[PDB]
Amino acid sequence: MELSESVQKGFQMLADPRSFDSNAFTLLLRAAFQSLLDAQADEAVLDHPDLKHIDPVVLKHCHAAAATYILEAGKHRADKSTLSTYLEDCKFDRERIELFCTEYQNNKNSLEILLGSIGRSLPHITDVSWRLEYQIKTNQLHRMYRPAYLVTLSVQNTDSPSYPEISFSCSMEQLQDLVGKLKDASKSLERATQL
Amino acid sequence: MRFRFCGDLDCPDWVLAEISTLAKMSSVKLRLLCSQVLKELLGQGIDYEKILKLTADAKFESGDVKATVAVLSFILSSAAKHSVDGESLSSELQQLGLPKEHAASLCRCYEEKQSPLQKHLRVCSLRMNRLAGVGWRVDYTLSSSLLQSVEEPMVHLRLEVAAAPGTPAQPVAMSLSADKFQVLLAELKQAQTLMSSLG
Amino acid sequence: QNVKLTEILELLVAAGYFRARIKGLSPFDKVVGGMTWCITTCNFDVDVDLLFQENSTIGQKIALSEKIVSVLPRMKCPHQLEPHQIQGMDFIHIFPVVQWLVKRA
Amino acid sequence: GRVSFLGAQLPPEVAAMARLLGDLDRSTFRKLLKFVVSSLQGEDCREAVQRLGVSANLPEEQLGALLAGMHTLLQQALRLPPTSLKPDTFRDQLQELCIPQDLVGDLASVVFGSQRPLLDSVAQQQGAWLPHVADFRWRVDVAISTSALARSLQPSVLMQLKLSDGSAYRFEVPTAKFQELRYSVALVLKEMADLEKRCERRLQD
Amino acid sequence: MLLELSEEHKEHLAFLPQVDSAVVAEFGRIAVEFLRRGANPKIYEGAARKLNVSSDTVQHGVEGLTYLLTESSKLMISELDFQDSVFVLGFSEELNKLLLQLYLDNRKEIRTILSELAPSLPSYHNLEWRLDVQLASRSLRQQIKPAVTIKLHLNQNGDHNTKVLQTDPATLLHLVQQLEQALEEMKTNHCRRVVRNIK
Repeated sequence: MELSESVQKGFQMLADPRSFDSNAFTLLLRAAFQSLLDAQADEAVLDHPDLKHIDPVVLKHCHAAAATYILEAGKHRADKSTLSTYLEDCKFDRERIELFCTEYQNNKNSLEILLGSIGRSLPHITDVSWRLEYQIKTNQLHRMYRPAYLVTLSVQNTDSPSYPEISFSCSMEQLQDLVGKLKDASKSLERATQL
Repeated sequence: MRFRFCGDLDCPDWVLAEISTLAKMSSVKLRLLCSQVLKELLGQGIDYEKILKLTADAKFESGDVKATVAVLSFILSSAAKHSVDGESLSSELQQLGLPKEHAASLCRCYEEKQSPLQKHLRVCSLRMNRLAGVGWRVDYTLSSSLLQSVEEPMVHLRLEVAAAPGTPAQPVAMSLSADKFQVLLAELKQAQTLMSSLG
Repeated sequence: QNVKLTEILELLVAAGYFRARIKGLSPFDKVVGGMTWCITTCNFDVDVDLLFQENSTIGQKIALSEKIVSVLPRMKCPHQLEPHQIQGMDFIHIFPVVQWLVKRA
Repeated sequence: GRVSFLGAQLPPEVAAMARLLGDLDRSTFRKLLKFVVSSLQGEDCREAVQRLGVSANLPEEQLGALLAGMHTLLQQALRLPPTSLKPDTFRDQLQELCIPQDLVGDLASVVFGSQRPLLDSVAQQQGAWLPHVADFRWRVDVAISTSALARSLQPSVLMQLKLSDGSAYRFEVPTAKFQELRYSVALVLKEMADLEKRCERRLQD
Repeated sequence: MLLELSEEHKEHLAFLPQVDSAVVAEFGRIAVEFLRRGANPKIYEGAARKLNVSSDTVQHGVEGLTYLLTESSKLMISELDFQDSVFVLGFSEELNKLLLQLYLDNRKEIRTILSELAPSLPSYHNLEWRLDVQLASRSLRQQIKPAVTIKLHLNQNGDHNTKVLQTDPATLLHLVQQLEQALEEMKTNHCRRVVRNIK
């Protein structure tokens, strides 16, 4: 939950009523949230004439600091108490703190979904198909009469947006062993659930 | 009803059929056959000539000896799967038709080697990769065509991965700037701090 | 009484129904399950389920005995039984009948 | 005292659905059934389902269970041919307990409607494991001369083959090997005819 | 269905009838050796040295006898059919009995050898499963995302191939439910009729 000096200075500046009023603070916070969230953003986030009286340098430094703080809080799954305590240590009032908490609560779910969508994973299977046959003969073998099982797995790789299929051939004994293995896995999951 | 050494599930059919085949032997010879298969699991090695000689008295053919060894390994591993003890396994085996003498004889050796077996099973469990080793080199650049004067360092890393036992190791190579190296080290330390509180 | 149950279960142990070696259950489950498996392993014309579980209630057991009495004659049973007689545990009426099924299986 | 086509023990998916669909109207159910059918031909129809859920104020946890129940029920129903599954037994198994009377008509219409041929046709296409031949082109040459032989005069065949997997193969094939291949194909045709004959005679007794 | 022999192949069987059964048994043993330990024409040199017998016709006879054995075991035809077939070769009744017995005693091993000539397809060998739950990442620190790791082993034409996968509890339940249906058809009337009326 560590923070850098520049973010600390930005949040120090954010408290001053001379630099920001309630409306400017709310607009900056909402602009930061929109920039973090929306996928079709532009410079329009700061093109709101109400903010056109302060130096852009401090404006954008505090914008970056607020975005960083929101990102860190979302990553660490912070709650009301932690944000309130840190903001109180930043020389805030009971109005700015309340509005910050409310803005965090309004679109918390989207931020929680966003950071959980980063990363890779092993291929995830989706379904199976099977064909049942009755082997009869080969070129160098003329009487077998043994059932055999054909299997086909449907998997999708997060690395490549495609649906490659894995195919293998099983006999009855192999199929029974495979089903037993999967049933053991299911029973292990149930054991975990009971505890 | 059901048994516990099979994970609180009905005992399979093949083990039931073949335990009787196991029961048509001598207890002392079992004390050596089970020892051989248990050592095979432990990684010492298996001498199939030894087991064939030991069971040569009963003229057991390929199928019977095959089933006997399979049952020994299966049942011992299943009992060690849930940390089951000798006293319960002996009773459960008695419920399976194996005479009390054979249950005592087998549990004499099973009860006295469970710890090495279980630790080896923990070590030899499912895994995808493992970092065999690591090597590094540091470079200090002085001058370049792109920039006349640089005076900054660089880090080279190599990671060696063993994807399976008795497999060649495929090395990994990469070149890093100082910033990426430092951030990687910090993130690794964070992961270790998070990952050392689970014990 | 067990002097004959020992023999019949020993025959069924070595007849491909090694489940008869279990301990703690009544003879009914073991013998009826062995007969049920034997009638199907030989695989005559069967079109009705003989599924049951150990220590089943009558609500399914009597009906299942009705179906087995329905199917058994259709599979060319050498000896005739009566629906009320099967619940009677008439092992004397079961000793010769299982000779055909055991060897056929 | 019959065994349902849906397995000896009813899967939890359909059993739970029985209680869920007891309050839904007929129109929303019909729309969901249409969406499920459209899914069985391989089309993507997620967005329409999401719109329906939004419109009807339905939690995803219930819509998913309902969809799974319908899909599994229909998949198990369509495996058998209409000869092995009569409507009588169908609605008798569908027995009112936890079931509406007005939905079984829709179930029968979808199963026994004009869409059944399409479902069987696509269902028939699910029974394939290995690639099928896509095309076959050849070219026969007559070698007249060679570096290692002034006059060869050896007929030869060049073969190219493509498969549904996207694989392309090109290779030579001498005459004797071609004769072996032709004899093997003829023998396979003969044995396939033998099996076709035996199927009717050895299973209608 | 019946070994209605070819004329050209029969001509190569003319060496044995002019040879006593004492060496015909040795030739049959040599055929078994050729199947199992492989063929070595140097054995022709050894036979010539130890018997002063031409190598070409001995090779013809051994190959013809081996071919007869292979196509006789390839069909599992009954003994009466075999006796009818060899009645045309003008062979002694003792030699006919020796041939029939030699064919009879080595059918299962041959059919085990021949089964490796069919097209090689991917085949299941073993399966391993591990259960894990994701707890942290570089973007989220407190998470619960359970998943099932699977390592599937397949054999293709004698090699070992491995696949690494992943799945969730609901998908695993669906897999088990479907595969249970897969091995429930073989207990039904249609499969029973198909597998019974054929043999």
